[PDB]
Amino acid sequence: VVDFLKRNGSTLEQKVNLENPIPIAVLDSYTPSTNEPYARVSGDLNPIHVSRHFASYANLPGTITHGMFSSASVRALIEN
Amino acid sequence: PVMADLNGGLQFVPELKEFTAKLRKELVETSEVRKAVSIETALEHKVV
Repeated sequence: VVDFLKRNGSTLEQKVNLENPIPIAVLDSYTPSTNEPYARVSGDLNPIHVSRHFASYANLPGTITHGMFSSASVRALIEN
Repeated sequence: PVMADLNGGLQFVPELKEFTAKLRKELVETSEVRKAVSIETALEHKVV
């Protein structure tokens, strides 16, 4: 039912690209000292970002940040 | 001088022009729709 709509009809794409991209900013942020302050707020007590006997258990570079923190910071990096 | 109407009666079927132009306009529809429906069902049969 999509094939018969692929070649027979078009795609009503609501995303319309601008003619030329216009940059707004190139900024910098700082990952926190530790992941404990965020882990307590978000209720996400994920021991991959706080403990070390776990990030090393998962072959990770170390006690990584929270990815969700990294999302929220960059979003805050944008609203301003 | 004689005239010899060897015409089958085609002076009687009235308004023959589009009576003709309709008989063939239908023979392209019934031909092309079974061209398009046939190929897509064969194409339908290639995606399921």
